[PDB]
Amino acid sequence: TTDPVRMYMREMGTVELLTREGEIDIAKRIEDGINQVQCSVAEYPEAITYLLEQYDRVEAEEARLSDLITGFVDDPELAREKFAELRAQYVVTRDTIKATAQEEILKLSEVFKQFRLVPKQFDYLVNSMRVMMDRVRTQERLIMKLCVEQCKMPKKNFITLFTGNETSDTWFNAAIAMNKPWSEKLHDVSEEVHRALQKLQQIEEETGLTIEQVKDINRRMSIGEAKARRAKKEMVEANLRLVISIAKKYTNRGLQFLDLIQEGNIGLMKAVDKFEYRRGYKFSTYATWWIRQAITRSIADQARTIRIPVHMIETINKLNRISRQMLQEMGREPTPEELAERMLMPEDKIRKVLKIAKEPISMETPIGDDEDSHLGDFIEDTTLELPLDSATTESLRAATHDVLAGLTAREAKVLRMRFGIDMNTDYTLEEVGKQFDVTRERIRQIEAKALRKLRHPSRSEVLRSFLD
Amino acid sequence: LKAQTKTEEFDAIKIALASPDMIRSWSFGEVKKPETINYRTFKPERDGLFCARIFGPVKDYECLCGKYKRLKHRGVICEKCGVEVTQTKVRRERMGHIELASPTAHIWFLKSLPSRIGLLLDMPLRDIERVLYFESYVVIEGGMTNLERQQILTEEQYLDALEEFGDEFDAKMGAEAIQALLKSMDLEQECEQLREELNETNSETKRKKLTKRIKLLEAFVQSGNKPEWMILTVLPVLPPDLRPLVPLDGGRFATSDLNDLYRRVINRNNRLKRLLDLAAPDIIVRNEKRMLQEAVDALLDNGRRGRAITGSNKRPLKSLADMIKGKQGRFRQNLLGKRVDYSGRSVITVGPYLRLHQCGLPKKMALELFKPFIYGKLELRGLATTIKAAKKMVEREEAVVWDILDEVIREHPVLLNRAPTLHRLGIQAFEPVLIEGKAIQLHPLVCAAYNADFDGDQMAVHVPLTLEAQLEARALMMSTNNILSPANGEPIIVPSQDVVLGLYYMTRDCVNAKGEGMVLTGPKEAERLYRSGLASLHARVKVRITEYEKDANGELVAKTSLKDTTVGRAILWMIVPKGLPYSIVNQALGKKAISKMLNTCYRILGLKPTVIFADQIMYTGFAYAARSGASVGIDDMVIPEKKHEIISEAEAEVAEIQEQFQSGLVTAGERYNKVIDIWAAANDRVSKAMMDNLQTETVINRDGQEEKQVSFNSIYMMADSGARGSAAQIRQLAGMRGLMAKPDGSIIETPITANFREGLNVLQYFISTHGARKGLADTALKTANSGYLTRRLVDVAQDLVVTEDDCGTHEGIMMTPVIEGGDVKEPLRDRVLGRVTAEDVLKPGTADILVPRNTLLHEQWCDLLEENSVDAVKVRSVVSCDTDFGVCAHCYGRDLARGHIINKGEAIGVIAAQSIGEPGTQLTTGGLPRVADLFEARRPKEPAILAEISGIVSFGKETKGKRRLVITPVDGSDPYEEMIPKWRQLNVFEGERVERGDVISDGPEAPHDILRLRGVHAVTRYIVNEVQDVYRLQGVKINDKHIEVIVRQMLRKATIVNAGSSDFLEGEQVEYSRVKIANRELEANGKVGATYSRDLLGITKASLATESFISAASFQETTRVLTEAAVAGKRDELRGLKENVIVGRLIPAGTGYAYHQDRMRRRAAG
Amino acid sequence: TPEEKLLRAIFGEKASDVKDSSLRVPNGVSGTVIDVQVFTRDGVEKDKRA
Ligand SMILES: [Mg+2]
Ligand SMILES: [Zn+2]
Ligand SMILES: [Zn+2]
Repeated sequence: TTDPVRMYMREMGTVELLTREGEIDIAKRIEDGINQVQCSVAEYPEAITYLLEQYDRVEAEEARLSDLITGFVDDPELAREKFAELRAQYVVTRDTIKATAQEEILKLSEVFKQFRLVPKQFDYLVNSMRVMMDRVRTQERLIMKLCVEQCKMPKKNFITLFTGNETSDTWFNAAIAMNKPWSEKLHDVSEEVHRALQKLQQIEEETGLTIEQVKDINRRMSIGEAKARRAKKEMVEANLRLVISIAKKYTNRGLQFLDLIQEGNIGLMKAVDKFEYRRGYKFSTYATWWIRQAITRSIADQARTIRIPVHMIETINKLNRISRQMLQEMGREPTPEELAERMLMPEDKIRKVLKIAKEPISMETPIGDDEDSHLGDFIEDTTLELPLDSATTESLRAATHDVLAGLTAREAKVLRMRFGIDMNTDYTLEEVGKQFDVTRERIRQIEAKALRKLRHPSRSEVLRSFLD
Repeated sequence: LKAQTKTEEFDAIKIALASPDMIRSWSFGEVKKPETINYRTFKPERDGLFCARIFGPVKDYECLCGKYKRLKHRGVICEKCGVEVTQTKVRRERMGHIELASPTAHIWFLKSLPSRIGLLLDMPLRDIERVLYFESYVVIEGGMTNLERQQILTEEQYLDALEEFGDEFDAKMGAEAIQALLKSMDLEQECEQLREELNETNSETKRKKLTKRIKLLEAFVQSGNKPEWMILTVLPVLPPDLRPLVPLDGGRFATSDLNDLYRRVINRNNRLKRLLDLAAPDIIVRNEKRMLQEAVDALLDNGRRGRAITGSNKRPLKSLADMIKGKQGRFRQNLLGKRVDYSGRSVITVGPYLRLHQCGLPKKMALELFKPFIYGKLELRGLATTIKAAKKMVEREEAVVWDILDEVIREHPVLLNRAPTLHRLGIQAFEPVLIEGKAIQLHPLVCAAYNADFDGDQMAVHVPLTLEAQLEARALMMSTNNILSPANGEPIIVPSQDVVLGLYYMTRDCVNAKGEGMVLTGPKEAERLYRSGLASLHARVKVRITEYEKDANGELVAKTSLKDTTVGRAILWMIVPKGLPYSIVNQALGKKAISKMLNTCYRILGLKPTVIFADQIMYTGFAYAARSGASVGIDDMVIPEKKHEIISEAEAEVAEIQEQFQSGLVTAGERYNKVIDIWAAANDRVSKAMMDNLQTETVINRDGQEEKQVSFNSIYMMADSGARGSAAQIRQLAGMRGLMAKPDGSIIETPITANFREGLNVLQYFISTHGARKGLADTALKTANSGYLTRRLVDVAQDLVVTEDDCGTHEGIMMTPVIEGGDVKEPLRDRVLGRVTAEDVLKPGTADILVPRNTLLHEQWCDLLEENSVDAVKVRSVVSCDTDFGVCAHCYGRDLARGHIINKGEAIGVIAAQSIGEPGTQLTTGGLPRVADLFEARRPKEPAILAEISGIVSFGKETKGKRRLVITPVDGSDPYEEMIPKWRQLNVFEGERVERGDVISDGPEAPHDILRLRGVHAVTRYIVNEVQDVYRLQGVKINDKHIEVIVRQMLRKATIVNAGSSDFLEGEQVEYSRVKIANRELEANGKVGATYSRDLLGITKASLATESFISAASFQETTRVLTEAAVAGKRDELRGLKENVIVGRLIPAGTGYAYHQDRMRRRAAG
Repeated sequence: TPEEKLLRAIFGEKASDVKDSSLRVPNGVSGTVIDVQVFTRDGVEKDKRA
């Protein structure tokens, strides 16, 4: 029926309400998903050393502790000694790679999982990971396209010696002599593949992981991330009805209905993001605060044609409340200074605050006759300059220009200099002294006589008429 | 040589769709925030609807931050906050844009009545809307699987189709889908297929829509527009100062609604951007996208969906489409229409002393009006040092300035205007005369053209600033240059009332008066006799007079005689110039004769002698009327002595018929009409009684017993002279007044037996009220209706202007006297006057050409036609003129306020409409609505039917609801058989031959037929003769010319029949077409030329088609016009009037006609 | 601007920080003053005349 209010009401009404048990189900799914990515982050060597390089910048006064960690499971001293533990577990696991290492690589993860990272930092890690995987995909697809598409080799036979290695020369130089139909064709592109293999094998140096593992790890991460959003989305969809129930209170506050319910939906999104079901707090009354918070916080900001800071808004509301009771309490209405004593502040601010708080009047407001004459049609232009004046400006130029030719060439130059007449800016009488080489008092005398010469009327009768 | 890049003087204009990059070209920055002003310091918040960085400095030549305040620094972009320091004027120009997250539909192309996106994709509207709201999925580029390209799927159905075919099939939903559709669309391929399919199937239902669609497509292809552009990527923002936030008194602010709208569009948009980076669920981002769609739609044109309401105010906020739109079309040039400087206005008074070329102007008004002229003149002679000192002088009102004003006033015409401007005489130029007092004085003779009474009407003044305007005013709009109505050549300067009452009392004669019988040498000593008190103004006297006749060859002959006349006529002769014979002043000089006097004076001596003549007539009329001491007393109204008896006899009649109804001898209805008839006859009886008594009752004595002449009683002289009053109104004063009518329209059978000289009782007055009330109501409403008529007329004509000199066609229409049922309801001499002969006309014998081929027929030539008995003359008309895109002056006529043939370039369309419209106030089937029906071509309710083709006809088949009529031509094929319902009584004889266009029944006939069956000249003759009947019944003189030009515009379009260049059935300009088959008649194809059929369009329908779209957006519905043009990329070349007025350049007519001509040839040339 | 500044310099006038809003009799109308009323905000000191 269009009217987008309806096509929403009907689109969400399909989603079935969550049972109190179903809520924990979804919340449980979230925990698994995130813990997967947490564990997946713990399994990246570069992810540890980077955190190390960051704390070494913290102890070197190149950063602050607030810009890196939000705290662990569970103060500068505690932070310092906790980071030492991480560094400790890294330096053992590092040298044990000579098979058995795995048991210690498993413990290095555990300690790292205690760190609750700042969201910005966490995002950068994952970004670094996905960017590293782009770097791997670049080389994977290059070596594939340089063989299959260019040199005409089937992909069926291209993957046999790839899996498990994709670094060393077992596949590239030992498979071209096999005399298969696709074998002898691989020589033309050899120069381009083997030189691009550099970054491919370098990744296992930087990241300290064979190209094998590099895909797996962030694949589980991808899976986990998907699961998280899946569940969280699911949760939000279940509680849309709650948002609707809250926004129906705030309707006429000056924002549209669908505007309200959308802003509230974001609040609900935040509520899911920060919710922990292990606390036993019913999800309804926990999200209500977040949803209600978003609505008001939005209404305060954008609902006005002139944005006002929050504290200003709250001030205004307090006045309405008093004016309500005091309307009938006083039998007339509180005097402009009445609410002033009731309110904390200097109390003369009532006038100022009350003025800027007012909403602008529609310039299209019809006034009179019902005719197309509208308020905006009556607002005159004050920034323009009337022609009856502009004519006198062009004249005054011709005036002073005439009267400055009646003087000596230096009096005109000195007077045109001391004022902005036909020149950029103007020059201080000391500056003028530098241009003429005879300086200080000398110039000032000349100025006096110049103004004096225009004072006694022959010159004077024309310029005096400009001041009325 | 290189063309240009910077500012030239543009011709034409183009309109089209806007690319996203094209929108970005105008934008000097993206508005990223709903913020307006800082809220304390009211400076604009940066990157907001009001932004110094994006748009412009708040104050002239000053940086926002304030670092660079000096007027020297100009092209500097401030390093702190980038603001190029420039005039604040640039905040009125620079635009902006907004990059929308999701695509958005343009409400104009979605919801315009012929939905553009819909018929471009050949897709229904409801489906397209269903896809925009994410209420269903639509296929795009379906490939070969299961599915149509435009097919729509549901939730489950899309899912099933995807599991079967993963790829090689594609479907989207929402705005992105439609945009994908439009981009994927290949117009060339669709065009070819549609051409074949058109040919294959023959059905009217099928190919009507078919041809409509194909036209759009090839147009859209030729346009240069790419379909994707109907979906908005980038949204332009209007410059801030066009929706200002400007402060008000008391510190409150006021701003345009667009801000409230624009703000909304941003927020929702921004939120959507946020909702993408937050990975929200589908159900939400979908709702947000719809919300964005609603906001954009509401922004562009509000009211086509939900009608969003402005903040805190119930009244819906006005959107951008409503700024252009309005009532009607555009606000700018439509009434009304912009205020104008150098003007004023006030109450008007008489000023009988004025010459006809001048007017009294209040001192104060002229001072404030000419202020710049006065300032410049004061220091040109050196009475003021500088312009300021001059200002102080006039502000001090120093005595010396008044003489300087006499200089700037002397030769400097001013424009005077009255409230209901109808014909061009509603504005006239005068020479200003400085007058003490605050009232405008207006020459009495002009009071007729303005329809300006003195009961307090106010008039407006305009100063002609530019030199060309002074000379236009003096040579065009001047009072003395228009003395004649453009509607008919009769003088509109005709003396009004007091003046003609003077001349009537002047030349008149009683039976015996002082000086009767004596003789005088000449008019000089005649006045000497009168003024000295010896002789009475009217007495029969022989005096020697010298008259003149120019009957020689360009030479005035003189002849003297003793004329038998009166003293007054003798005195009056002093004014009559030269070549007029004394016969003209020897009569009683009523208002009718006194007009033909001035007319002849104009057609003989020319313009200049007539003017000074007219002045003198006014002066003497007022003067002598004052001497006369005419008055009106209560004893001036003479009631018949026999009235009471007449009432009684008629009173017996009613009781006789009543006695017949009581006894059943007569029916109730028959009684009513009868009684009503006897009372009516009685009124006539009383009227022609008091008229006899009142008219002649002066009975006076010369040397004998008695004699009787026309009465000198005051009120008769008024009515007789033609000054004021008429037999109808007089009848109401003395004799009984009428039989009034009860509200339902019936007429009460007990008339008003009393009159105004006697008293009316309670009932009689109360019954009188309805007539008064209906009178006032009818006029007050019909006044507005008349105006409406002129509106449609000037719209349908307008751009028609005299262009060529002689188109050189022998064609024309046959002008005969109207000869209606009696003798000559209007003569031949009036019908042919001032027109041009189509071909030479014969005497009764031949090889004798009286009037030779095309010659202006003036007063002598028309009298030469009257000398001979010639009853019929064929005359060139504007309807037959061969000139394309205009009328040749040779085909029009002479008519103007001047007697010369119409000049090259005068705009006849306007004056045609004005001439028809101005008298429309006096009209009341029949009346003013009858005229409107005629010009609208409307087919009547129960029309007649004309024989489709000549030859013997007969009746065939039987009664199905139509009893077929079968026509049988002699030589040609029979097959024409028309289905006529037989329950309408026929006329056509079943056994007789009827010519095509004969009467097959009775009743009115649709002029469409008359055009089709009888021909062009026939229908134009029908219109002019019928409409002229309507007007002439009311006594309105309107020359047939004007009606003919409207007619020509009625037939502007025709529908092609044959082919070989353009489309079969297209209605199109006969100008374009005829010029196209005349070009084809030679060169090109040997002859491929196509046959057309002239069409008849009603006035309101014919005005619809105008090449220039800027004109159409004015008086039509703005929204549809802009869209329908924007798709085709139509390029408006101006060339017309309406459009040139909007853009504010010289009208391509009159004084401007030289300009456009000179430019038009420079164009499309080297 | 430059030339206005020279004008004040020659004639030595101090251009005020206040602009003149004073109520003056409309053009052309002339009469006698029959009354004066002074309304004042509550809390601002009434001037002498008031
Ligand atoms: Mg009036
Ligand atoms: Zn700056
Ligand atoms: Zn012609």
